[PDB]
Amino acid sequence: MQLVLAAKYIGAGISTIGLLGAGIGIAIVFAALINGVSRNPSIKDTVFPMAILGFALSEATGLFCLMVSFLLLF
Amino acid sequence: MQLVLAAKYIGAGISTIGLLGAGIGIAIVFAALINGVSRNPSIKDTVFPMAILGFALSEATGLFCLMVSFLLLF
Amino acid sequence: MQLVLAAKYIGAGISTIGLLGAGIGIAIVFAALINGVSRNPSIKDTVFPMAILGFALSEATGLFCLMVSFLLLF
Amino acid sequence: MQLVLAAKYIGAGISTIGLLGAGIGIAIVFAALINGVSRNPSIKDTVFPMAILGFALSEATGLFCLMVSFLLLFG
Amino acid sequence: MQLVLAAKYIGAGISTIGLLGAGIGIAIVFAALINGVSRNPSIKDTVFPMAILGFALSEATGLFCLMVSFLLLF
Amino acid sequence: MQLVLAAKYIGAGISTIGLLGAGIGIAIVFAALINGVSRNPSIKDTVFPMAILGFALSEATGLFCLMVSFLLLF
Amino acid sequence: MQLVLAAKYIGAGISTIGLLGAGIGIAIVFAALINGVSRNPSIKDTVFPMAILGFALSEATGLFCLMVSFLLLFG
Amino acid sequence: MQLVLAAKYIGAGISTIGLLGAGIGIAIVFAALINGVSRNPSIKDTVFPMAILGFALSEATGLFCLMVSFLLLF
Amino acid sequence: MQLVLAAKYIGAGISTIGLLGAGIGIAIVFAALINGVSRNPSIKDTVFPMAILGFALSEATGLFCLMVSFLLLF
Amino acid sequence: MQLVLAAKYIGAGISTIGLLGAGIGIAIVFAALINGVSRNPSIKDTVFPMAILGFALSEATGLFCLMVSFLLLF
Amino acid sequence: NDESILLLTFLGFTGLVAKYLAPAYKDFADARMKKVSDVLNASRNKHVEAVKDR
Amino acid sequence: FYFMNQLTYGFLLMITLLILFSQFFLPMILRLYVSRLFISKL
Amino acid sequence: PNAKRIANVVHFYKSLPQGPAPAIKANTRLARYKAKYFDGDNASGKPLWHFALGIIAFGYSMEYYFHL
Amino acid sequence: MLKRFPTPILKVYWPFFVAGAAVYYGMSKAADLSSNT
Amino acid sequence: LTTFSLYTIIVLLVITSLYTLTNNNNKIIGSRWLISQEAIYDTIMNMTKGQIGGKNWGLYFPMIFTLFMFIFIANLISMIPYSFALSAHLVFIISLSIVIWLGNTILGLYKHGWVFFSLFVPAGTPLPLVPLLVIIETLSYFARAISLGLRLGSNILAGHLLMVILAGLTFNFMLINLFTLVFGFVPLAMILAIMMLEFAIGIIQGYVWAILTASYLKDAVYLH
Amino acid sequence: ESLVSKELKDLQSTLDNIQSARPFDELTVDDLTKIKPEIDAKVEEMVKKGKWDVPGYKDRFGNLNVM
Repeated sequence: MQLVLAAKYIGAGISTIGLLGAGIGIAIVFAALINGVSRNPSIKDTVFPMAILGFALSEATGLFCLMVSFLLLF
Repeated sequence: MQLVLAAKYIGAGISTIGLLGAGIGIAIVFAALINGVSRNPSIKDTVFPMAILGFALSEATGLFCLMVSFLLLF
Repeated sequence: MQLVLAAKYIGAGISTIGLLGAGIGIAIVFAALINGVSRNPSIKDTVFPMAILGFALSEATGLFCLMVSFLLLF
Repeated sequence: MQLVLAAKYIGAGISTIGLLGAGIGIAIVFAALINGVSRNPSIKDTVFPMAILGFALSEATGLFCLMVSFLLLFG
Repeated sequence: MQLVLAAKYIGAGISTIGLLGAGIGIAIVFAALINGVSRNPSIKDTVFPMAILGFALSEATGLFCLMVSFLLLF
Repeated sequence: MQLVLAAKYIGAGISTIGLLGAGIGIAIVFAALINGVSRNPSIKDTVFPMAILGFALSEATGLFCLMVSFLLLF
Repeated sequence: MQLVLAAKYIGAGISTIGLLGAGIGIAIVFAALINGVSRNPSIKDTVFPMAILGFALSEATGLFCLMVSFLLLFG
Repeated sequence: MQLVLAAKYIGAGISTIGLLGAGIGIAIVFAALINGVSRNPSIKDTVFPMAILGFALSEATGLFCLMVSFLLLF
Repeated sequence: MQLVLAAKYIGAGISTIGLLGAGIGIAIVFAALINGVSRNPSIKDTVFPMAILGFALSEATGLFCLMVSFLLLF
Repeated sequence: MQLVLAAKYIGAGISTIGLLGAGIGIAIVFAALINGVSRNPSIKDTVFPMAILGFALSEATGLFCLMVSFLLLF
Repeated sequence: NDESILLLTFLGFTGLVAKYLAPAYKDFADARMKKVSDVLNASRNKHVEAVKDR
Repeated sequence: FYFMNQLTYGFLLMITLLILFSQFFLPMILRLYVSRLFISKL
Repeated sequence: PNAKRIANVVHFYKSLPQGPAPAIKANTRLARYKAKYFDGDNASGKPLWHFALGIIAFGYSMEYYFHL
Repeated sequence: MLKRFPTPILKVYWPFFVAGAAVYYGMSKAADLSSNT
Repeated sequence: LTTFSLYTIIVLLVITSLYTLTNNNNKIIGSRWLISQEAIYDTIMNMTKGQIGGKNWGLYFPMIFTLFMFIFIANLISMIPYSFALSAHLVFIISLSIVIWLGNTILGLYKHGWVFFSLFVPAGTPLPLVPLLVIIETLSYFARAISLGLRLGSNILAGHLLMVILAGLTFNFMLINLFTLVFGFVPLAMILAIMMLEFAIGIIQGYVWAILTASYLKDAVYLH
Repeated sequence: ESLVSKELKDLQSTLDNIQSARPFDELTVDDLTKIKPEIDAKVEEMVKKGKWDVPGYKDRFGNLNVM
């Protein structure tokens, strides 16, 4: 019983890197966003809310990752 | 059998890194969408449903991932 | 004696990442699907059956992965 | 003898996530297939068979993964 | 008893590596930054604020990762 | 001795995810084949062994990893 | 308390490889830097600062990662 | 000593999967081979004898991990 | 006392494999050097100091990984 | 004990998958060399040296890896 | 038996071989045979037509 | 154990196919090559 | 000039008219198998299948020698 | 039946005959030195 | 009597059964059985014509033929179910690989003396890393040897083990209750497409053997 | 003038067989080497040199290979 909280701690340790994908995901949105704009410069109004839409509910996976990490931390 | 809930906890821990794939992929969907409208601005209303369809059903894989994490968590 | 179902649970946890690519790979198909219609909007309804073919069969593997996880759960 | 089957269960656990490769694989196959038919209309019916060759020619590699996870789970 | 702190140690060890993603992610934005200025030099003020935006709010997820690491540490 | 066949079995499990290499690999052999026959339809026979050779090199490297499984499985 | 410096050592070991993020990281910046100067010759001194900026507080991943290890080495 | 052979067994299991490098590498070499020969058609026997060289040099270092899989094990 | 250096050994083992990202890093820098100076051969002395500059201060960071390995070995 | 030699074997197992990135990276060095000189043949004598500059010292760094296994394994 | 199952798969497989490949191989050999016989007849036809020239 | 038996018959058949193919079966087909050539070339 | 015409009249002098020496009747207890199976009309693949039939027996027979 | 053609292999493929006999002899030493395990 | 001795008897009588009974008494028209050997001759001919590409190229052309057909035939014999596999032994195939690799080293040493070790630099490098490459791919120098046979032996062994294990899998899954035959046909068609793959993993791996050792003859024989 | 008195009846009698004596789909290299030893002479000296390449073959007869 003095190990199940220790196992919660180490399971919170390797619940961490599910947002690893978030770390290498939402970022490339901006990569394509620059290729969205530096190719065709008159399109900022079309794609910048489109890119924040693509950002938010792709980061949401990293949110889900670390919130299961927090509730397995506690 | 005080070990089995600890094992549930670590097994739920490394069941949350199966969304690394979702956390990359559902961002590359809108990345290629942004690369799609910036090559042809006239087709915006046809690429948006396709992107959001493959996006949503895509996110459903990471949702299956953390619902496996939930029903393993309890 | 109690190590068996505890190990069942951690084995389902470390098999969860079977659909890891599932989240990605799939996003690549629809990626090219958008990049099949930005450069050529005239051919969409011919290649969208091919794309739902790839998406469906393309995900049939992650389906195999989490049904392995489910029959490992039961 | 109660240690061996629990390790068999975790072994079929770790011997599942090799079809990660197949799930990425047939996906990027169809990605280039759509890039083949998209830039070239009249190539489809020629290279779609080859791609379905390229669709199940490697897909079974990932199957090898879960057949380990069929046998080591069961046998 | 004298085991949960060692569990905290190794759990902070395994939780560290999610900043791989941020360690990748901001880089691709800078890559796209130099793929914006090189093939369209007269764009900078529309893309470089947008690039440092993407930099900050994709680096923040990896910062959440290693702050989870140190809060689990101490 | 009752420990070691179980250790063989989990060693065979962690040995199985090297055919990840072939699964990602032979795909882009076929992908380069299709992107190369697309922009040049009359080189296909001339590039068909050049493709399938590489197929039979990467496929076979997948068949390295699981034979290390099998002489650990037996 | 005899297990614990050992666990600190392997905890340093698993927390070493996040500097994987450095070894890819700044390199792909340099990837584009060469495609920033080969594709456009007279723009080096405009974009080489951005690249070295894209060097410096990128390589932070690596730094932040292994100083974790150092604060598991002494602390 | 009824455990060190279990350890060399799972050491073979974890040192199986360095061939992920080879299973990616020779395939992407031949991928660039196909996408180079279909671009420039009359260079087949000028880049093909070093495509096989790059195959050999990616097999060279995808096989120190296989000889670690052998000489550890036997 | 007969366990701390065992953890040193497997800790050197896990702390080996961060040079995997250092490998690719250096590999590419020169890959973009090829696909830059090939299509543009006049820029070579303009690039190749900077380029090998862009080599050096990457690799050494990967060297950080194995120097960690030596400080975990002696 | 006999645990330290067993831990040596599993350490030599994990410590060999760091040349993974090296085997990927030198392959994309030859990949860029193909797509550079199958664009522009006359530059081969100029870049096939430099590429195989950039090949080799992008590999021995990764082939530090097994050397760190080597002194561990013996 | 275990190996008569591989015999079952092999019977169906060689049946599919005689379904798909062997008629295509047969008519491929037919095409090559017609080509070789036609050019060999045409060479001797031009040869015997050359003798009338003298 | 029995590495010698398979190695013995396998090397005998490797030498057999070397000498056999070389002196017999490749030039019996190159006969047909040069036959069709010196009929058509005339 | 000379050489083609004289090579032709050497080539067309001894060559036999009606495709002579037909050899449509010969036997050595195995060539009848060949003439039914491998000559200019049938050339069917099934004899290799029939040859495979032998191995269909043979390993089975060796199974009949080994385990059964 | 078939016309025997003297095509050269004896003074042509000597290192592979030598290598076959050398692996034969070295493997005979290996199986007469190491086969007692 | 040895089973593998009789398997080599099977090999040689198959090879005698590819030209003699193929011969419709020296008909030049080249019948259906002879077009196959025609095609194999042609497609190895146009392979090694371009690979080594020298004035002395055909001397080894029977060898590059006799290394192929031995592997072309013996890896189509154990496609028969009731048989035992020929190239399954890493002993025998690695033996043949060490034979061919040692033959290449001896041919290259006999042909090019002291400076034969200058194969081991592909092209120009800067000076302070010259010795690097030499030891860089030293495993390939001898790692090449074990790999050339180990590839084909691993393919053969794991494929026949795949066919035996999955035939036993479809056997052992179907001694339980009679509903198991209902939609249990997808493993049967899976093993059937595995046999479709198995003709490929014989023939194309033999072609791999041919092209890799033809590359190795270009390595040893010619000075680049 | 007496040159043509045999040369004219020669080639008409030669074409008299050539329209009537052609076993072209049933020819045999036995009879060929029996009348033309130049075939096996060139084959034998060819392999003794080692010119396995048969020049001038592919342009009128298809190579029929895999690639």
